[PDB]
Amino acid sequence: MSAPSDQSQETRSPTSVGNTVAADVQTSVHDKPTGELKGSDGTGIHEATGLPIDKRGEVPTVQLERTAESIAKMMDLLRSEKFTAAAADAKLMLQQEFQNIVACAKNAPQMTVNAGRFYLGCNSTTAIIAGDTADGYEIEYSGKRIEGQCVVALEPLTITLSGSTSSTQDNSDSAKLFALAVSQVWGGASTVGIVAPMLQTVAQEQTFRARVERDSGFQHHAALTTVVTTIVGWLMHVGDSAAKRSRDGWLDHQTDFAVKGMLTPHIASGMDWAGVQTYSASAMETTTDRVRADYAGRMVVHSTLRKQTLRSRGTGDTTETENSGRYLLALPKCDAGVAAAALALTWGKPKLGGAGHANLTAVMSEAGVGYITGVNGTRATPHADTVFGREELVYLLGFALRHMADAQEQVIRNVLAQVASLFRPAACSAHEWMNVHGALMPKVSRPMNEPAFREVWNVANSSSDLQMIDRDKLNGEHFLRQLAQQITVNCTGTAMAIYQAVLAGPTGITDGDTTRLQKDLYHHLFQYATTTYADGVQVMQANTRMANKMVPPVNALAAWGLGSSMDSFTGPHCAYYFGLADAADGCFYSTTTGRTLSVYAVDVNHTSSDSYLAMAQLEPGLIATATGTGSTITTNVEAAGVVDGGLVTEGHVSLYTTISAQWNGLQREVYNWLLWHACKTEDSSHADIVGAEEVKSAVEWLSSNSVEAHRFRSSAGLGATEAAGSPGRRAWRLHHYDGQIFSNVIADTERHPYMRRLYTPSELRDARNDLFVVDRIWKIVMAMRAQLMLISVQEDGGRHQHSKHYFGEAAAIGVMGHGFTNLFAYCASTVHGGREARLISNCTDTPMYKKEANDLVPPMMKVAQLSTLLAHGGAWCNAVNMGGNSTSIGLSILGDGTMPLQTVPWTVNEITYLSEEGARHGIEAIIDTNGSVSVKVKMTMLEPRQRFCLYDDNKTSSYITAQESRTATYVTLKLGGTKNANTISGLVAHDYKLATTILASTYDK
Amino acid sequence: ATQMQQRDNGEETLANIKHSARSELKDMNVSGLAGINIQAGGYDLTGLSLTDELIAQGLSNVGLLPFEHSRVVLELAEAITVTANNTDMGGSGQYCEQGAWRAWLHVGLNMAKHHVRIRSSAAMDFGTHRMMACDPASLDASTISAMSRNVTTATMNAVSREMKAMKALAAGRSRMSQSDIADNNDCRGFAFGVLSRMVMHNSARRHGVVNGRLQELGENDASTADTYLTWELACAHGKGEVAITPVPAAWLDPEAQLTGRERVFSEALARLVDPDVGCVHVKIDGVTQNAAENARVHYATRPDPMSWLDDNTGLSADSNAGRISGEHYTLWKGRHSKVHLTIQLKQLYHRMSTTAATAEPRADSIVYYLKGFEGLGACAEFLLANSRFGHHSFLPGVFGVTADVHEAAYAQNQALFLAGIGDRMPPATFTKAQLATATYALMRRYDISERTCHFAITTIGHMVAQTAVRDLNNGSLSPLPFRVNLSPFLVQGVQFWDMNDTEGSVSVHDMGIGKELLTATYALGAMASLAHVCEQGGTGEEMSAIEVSRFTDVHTVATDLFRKVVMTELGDLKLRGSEVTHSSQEALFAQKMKAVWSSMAEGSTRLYNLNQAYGPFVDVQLARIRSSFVRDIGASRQMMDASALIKHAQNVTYDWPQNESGCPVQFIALPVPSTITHYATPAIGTERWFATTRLNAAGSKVISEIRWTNGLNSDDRAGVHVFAYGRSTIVSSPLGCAEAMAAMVIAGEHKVVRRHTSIARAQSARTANIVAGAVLGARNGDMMTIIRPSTSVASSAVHLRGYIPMAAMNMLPITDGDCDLVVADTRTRPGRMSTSPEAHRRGVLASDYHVDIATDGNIRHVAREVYTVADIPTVSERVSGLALRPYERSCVRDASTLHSMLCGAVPLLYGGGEPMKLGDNTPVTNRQALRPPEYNRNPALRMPARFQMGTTACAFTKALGDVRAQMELREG
Repeated sequence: MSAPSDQSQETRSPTSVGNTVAADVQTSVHDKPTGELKGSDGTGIHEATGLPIDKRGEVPTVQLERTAESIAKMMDLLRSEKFTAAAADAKLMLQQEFQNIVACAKNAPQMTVNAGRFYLGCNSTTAIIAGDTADGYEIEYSGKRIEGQCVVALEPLTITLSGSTSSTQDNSDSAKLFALAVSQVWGGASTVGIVAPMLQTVAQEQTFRARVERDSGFQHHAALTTVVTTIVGWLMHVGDSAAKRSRDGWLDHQTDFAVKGMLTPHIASGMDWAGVQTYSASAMETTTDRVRADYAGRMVVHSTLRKQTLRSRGTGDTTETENSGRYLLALPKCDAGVAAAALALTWGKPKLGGAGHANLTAVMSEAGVGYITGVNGTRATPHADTVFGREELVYLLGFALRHMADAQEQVIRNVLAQVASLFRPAACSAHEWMNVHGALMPKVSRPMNEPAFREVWNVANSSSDLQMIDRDKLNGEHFLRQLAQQITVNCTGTAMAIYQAVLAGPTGITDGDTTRLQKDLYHHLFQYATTTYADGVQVMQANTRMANKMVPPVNALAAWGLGSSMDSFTGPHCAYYFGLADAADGCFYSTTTGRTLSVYAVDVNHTSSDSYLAMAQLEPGLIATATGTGSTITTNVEAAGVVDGGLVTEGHVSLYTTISAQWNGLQREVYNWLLWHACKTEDSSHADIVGAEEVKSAVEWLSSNSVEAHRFRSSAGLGATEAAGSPGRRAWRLHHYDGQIFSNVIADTERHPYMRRLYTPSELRDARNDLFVVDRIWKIVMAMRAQLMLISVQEDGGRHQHSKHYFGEAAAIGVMGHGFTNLFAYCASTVHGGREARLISNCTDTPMYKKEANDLVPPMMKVAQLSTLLAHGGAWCNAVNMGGNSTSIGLSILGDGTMPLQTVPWTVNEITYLSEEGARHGIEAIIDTNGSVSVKVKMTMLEPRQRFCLYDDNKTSSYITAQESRTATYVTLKLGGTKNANTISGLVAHDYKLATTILASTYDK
Repeated sequence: ATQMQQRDNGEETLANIKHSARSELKDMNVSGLAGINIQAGGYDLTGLSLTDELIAQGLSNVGLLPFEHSRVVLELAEAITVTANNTDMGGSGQYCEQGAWRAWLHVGLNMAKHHVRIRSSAAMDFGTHRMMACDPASLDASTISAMSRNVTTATMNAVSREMKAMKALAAGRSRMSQSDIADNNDCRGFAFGVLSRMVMHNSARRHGVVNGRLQELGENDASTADTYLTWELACAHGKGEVAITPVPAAWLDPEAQLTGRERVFSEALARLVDPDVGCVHVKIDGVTQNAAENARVHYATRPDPMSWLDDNTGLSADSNAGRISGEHYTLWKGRHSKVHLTIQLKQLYHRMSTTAATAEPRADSIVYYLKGFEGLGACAEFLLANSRFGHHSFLPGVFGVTADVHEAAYAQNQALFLAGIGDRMPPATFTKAQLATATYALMRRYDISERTCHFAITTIGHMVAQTAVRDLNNGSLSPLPFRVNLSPFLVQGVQFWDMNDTEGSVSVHDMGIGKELLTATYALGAMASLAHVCEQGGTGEEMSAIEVSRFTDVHTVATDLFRKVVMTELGDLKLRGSEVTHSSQEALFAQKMKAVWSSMAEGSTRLYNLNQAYGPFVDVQLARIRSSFVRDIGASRQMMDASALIKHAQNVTYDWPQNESGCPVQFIALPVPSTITHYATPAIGTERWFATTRLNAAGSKVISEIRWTNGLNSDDRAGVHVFAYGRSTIVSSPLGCAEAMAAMVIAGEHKVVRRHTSIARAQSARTANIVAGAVLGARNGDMMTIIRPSTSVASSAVHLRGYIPMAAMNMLPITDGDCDLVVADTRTRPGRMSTSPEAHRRGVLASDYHVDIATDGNIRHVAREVYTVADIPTVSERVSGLALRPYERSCVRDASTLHSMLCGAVPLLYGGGEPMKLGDNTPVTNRQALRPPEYNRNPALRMPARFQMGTTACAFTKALGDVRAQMELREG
């Protein structure tokens, strides 16, 4: 930097013949080592009645501030490094109207972690009130209370990694002291004095060097949040928390995985391309995974956790071993139970193949935070079988936060926004669409040894010396709630953004092309998030830490949808935000009798109850108002209808399809090698939606000589010693091959095989291909398999680019799915625990969605709450607008409660109650006249039993933390709040002298 | 002197000079300035690598000395923010966009000719501290009387003899009359030898066969003779026309005058161009010890990069044996396109260590008396050995220079002896054992002065780090030859004198792997050099054109512009010891460096100070020019057909691909005949083919035979072998030239929002939008012309497509007051902010919207290879129109939470076209009638279920028809 350190410049002069004192003992820098402790340990006991003061699930701890002189000394040395100035702290400040809603959802929210998707509901008993007037005297009909529960399922996003954290080393007295330790080893003592215990000698200095890679220093703030992500990911796995298992067993036992779209006894709906590949996988019994639907018809896959993320590691890979450029983090010392958990998180690296949540487990490893338990910093490894169950798994998070972030309490809260951003609202109603969102990942650039710091500062014991206590758990379970509270704010905000695009942006279908429909919705978001930062230049400050592009973060979308101050969500410097990924790939249903959807005339004028009764008695997925094979149907022309686009040709789904026959040479060799795998690999589990470009780019990369593609071909038996290049496999175009097409057994009979072998991603991995290369190539293979399944069934091989695939294209535009409407219904009810809240006023004769005098909510939530209520009673309220359309609220053509978007003024005309227990709620009597229906709500939070919960907090455990520690001194003496800390020596000047030797140059006499 | 007899002050000045000279002499031996204090021990290299303007820019201090996976990316980001007034979707709101463009920088050995001239000089400007005490400052009196009290004779009885023959030997070579060679006292010659050798074995990344195949060796592990170390060569490779860039400019210019070393390095590079080669094994062989007019080259190129070359001999034992094996250094081609050169420890040297101990040196040999290098015999040997031939050494870069410096000192075969190690040693040279003891001890101990050292440190830093940006569409820069001198190895004080055992601050051993020095040397060239490329990017010709005079050609049109070049003024040259003479074509780099970082100029950073004071001059003609080696000449997307320069730039196509900075700007094959200056715009290019004498069946060229014939793209080549085609394109307004990015990220202004009018280059309000329009149309992807009425020479129409940045707004060739922007292809297609390019074209014309840029750019170090995803999120053309003012409308306006209506934003600036049949047209006769309702049928069947835990099955099914048969109806 501009200046050499002050300590380095200072001289012994002026001197004198009488300057006896040794060099070491002047030019010694001024240090006053012990630094006062700065924070207060405990929640506070009430003075009277002696009953401990309560703040829920909370542990607060004390941390060392450092003396003024000592930071100055740390500074003279670190002349030339950059450490981020402090990230700002702001609460989130919301608009007045939204303020009241966010407070209520926040107050108690308790997830119920059923089969792979977070579960919440507010059970609500509501008294429908019918208001109508006779000449100024009011009337009311409220016959019975509907009992119904609004459940808001939160399913995790699809993650892919691109952006890598910039090299600024997050600022800590662990980081500052690491920076010195690297600079001192490398650039020899005299860029700093020996900076740690055990860095004095050499053979201490050499062992620290060999480990710790050169660019290798402190980014815990970024490495912490990605750990938090994966353990929260693992918390959905081994949910019961009475689960006890071996790590291999945990990998092998098959929990449901959270796949894209809803499925019903006689239809499936709105499932991504990944989901549609896996539907065939379940249907044809060819794969080992079965697609299953959680209650309410939701969707789930039944694979082993091993199968999704972790396939393709040859037996070289385990445990994030030393000098692989990975993070290598320090484990605190605890019963094997906890040590086994950290080992299992980043088992032989599992790359991102997304089950809905498979992603979360993957994320820790990809950024490279790969805990180690060997080697001198972190305790002895724990045997293959140590059964970490959800309790030891929570300990790990608990400690991760206490020793990451140095108790800063900005970064730890800042993590929550990124963890909350990973979760959607789920898709239930049978044509949801409306989900064009994926959290894009960063991988930390900077790799440094985890135990290098701890081994070099251990004066006595040779092991990392951070100790787990039973207070880390209190922090773990406290954080779990802090995540559980902030997620409700994020998930609500996201819905609002979706509504903003749905209502206002223009969304239209041409030829019933769903992706192209969805892709537009993604664009609008992508532009309703960029404006949120609110200046050109503040983005650059907010970026500073991250060097992916400025792709704006996913919860920035929630910041716009929500009241919109952007400082709270990802701060001006917010290490590791995840930006936006285009996960919009499709709708695509299918039926018991593969068929298209019948379109039902409903004619608008003359609303009769019986036609509306028949519709309710109809089935939920299959009815679709407008057929868009030829026409572009915007929700201004066609509000509130499903546009059923008919089976999907070869032609839509081109930017998706991965088998094609157009390849030029020695890419013919590569592509034939890819096909041969696809056709043979029994048991492949799909979720990576590889496009035509992914295989295009892979085969181009694979063909051209770079050392990586070169070694691959020499490994896999192509192109080094190959005599049957030219003819053997360049004219082998599939639709030649004999015998079985889905079984590894190749006869010695068979004629026509590509090459007489099959390589699994163990050998290819044991000839040394980056785990990235083998995975992506193996990912393509699996995708080509699935795709082979659809072609077979499909109306043809897409010889014609209008050939009909077996499934659908049906998008529900001008409609909010059950997940979005339940989300509003949950939030709407919490503000209406006591008050009446009249919902629909003048049901006929003005817009359904209206804002008037006292609201407490927008007015989607008012009608959304109304929808969910009429659902659980037995009502089918049809809202019909003069023009041409008709859509219902409560029950629907989709099934269950779905409020329709108002791009066109909706007016109610008739309600049709399914079944008669003749004790109805007065609504039909208010539609003949026109009156207001007030809804007195009483709700009860969906609180499950202890053995399926996100967070359990211990109300009694406040007995432990309250008291404030302290060491009261008897017999006077003076002990201030002062504890010893590290210190460092500094350069000093040493004057050295060689032992005198005589050769035959020197004068001597 | 007589006058100063007679000045009132004159006698004091005399008493004082004499008195200081007389005391200073008495004890030369206790003289050093290295050990004075912790910084100026270890040569004041603590803090150099990161200045403070640059830290701000964010470059990390890991230092950019190639390590297995190091790439430096200069990426700038801007965030344009248009405030749209008459939107096509409801009437107001603004639309922020954000993108980032990434440069690439390379660092490595710089190939342009090294003009190092080595002459023994006798002076104390550098030398050594013991020497400095030894000769009095001004009064010339014999000192041997005094010197003897302090030095044994065996050293000085013997040294003088070495100084006699060495003088005769050089008189041998230049046939100089031997009065006129002088015995050396300068030590820049040494500081350089030991220093160069160190900043090679420590910088480079070494491939040890730790087991089985090649591996890396950790920061701490032995270097066995068999270590391939590959040094990243400031080059880039690719596909598309420019196979390698940037070549030495001058290899290309029509008459070369190249030396023996370049002729077997340029041919080596060219064979490397074929789209299928990996590591061109250049073996050199057979060189006799009278002289070298007979050395067989050979080229075996194996087409993968890692089968780099191998030899059967451990470190050669005496040079004549070392000679026989001959010296072979492979070149291989990269990942990330950094052409890496690889060489083996056995090659750089031959085993001096012929230790002979503690008795008067024998009638003819050099002996180094090393005090307390214990067991560093191997680290020492590597530092001080006659390079393998020990004669004419054919290593491509600095090594060739280092060998030449060594060769000036001793004829082939003067056997060097080491004393103070016991009789033998192994060569292992584990690294610090290299820099701990070896380069630091070696120089501190001999009292060798900061000043000798900053000079070696900057000079090496200069010929191991010329960093030239990676633009492959067009060339880079032609990194210019630098002119420096250095005296041979023998040194009065260092070579035969005792080793001075007392330290002052930091202690010789406690200096680690010399990261301070090594990063410091590497950094200095890159930071200083980067401006020169950056400076070139930043500034160009004012009107966008370069004058051409008659038959011309690009090399020649290169020296004519020089007459009009401008450079900043140096200032305070106190440090360079009157080696300060110019050619008016040599400006030291740090002429430029002051321009970019203006801030460096007051002397507060060694990086500027150290550089300007003692930094090789370079040369500045050829620096405009770019040279790259292209596959063929004459079928290039853009040969602008000579004529446009003749009639005038009727058209110019700038087409910027999806992601990178680069513009494949157009050039005019530039030897095109005419009778007067016709102004070219925008690039002048020249294709040349060189053919080199053919190889014997195996791989023979004799070094002398190697003769290159320039011919041009209109002269016949069936005869004369060819190896590569040279194209050099010179350019004025750096748009779409990789540098533009280099100029922006590093000099360019940052972090303050400034509106299109201020950024734009045009004058009137009216013609400031047209440029702002021309780019914003060009982002989405639909070409946009700015057409000018023919008068002037600006080129009638400039059109650009593809992803342009705003500073690039800055460089578009004027536009004033004649010309309106017209969209070339109007086909309306989905786009990103817009659709139907025209509605836009109208949009700009009305002053509806303005776009205000802010950008921040960071220089970066990337150490772990990273994968990125570029998503263009893009709206449809079918249904961009429709979405008719959702917000004036009073139904929507009423189902939307209030702020939304309040805030300015919009998904689109302008709506599109062409919607397909417009409504849910389903022919009736498709609407079934809902069957009559059944009144009494219980609803448990349809009413929505409520939360119960678990998950249960789906039953569906299909059968897989045989795939193969359908694969038979084909795909897909």
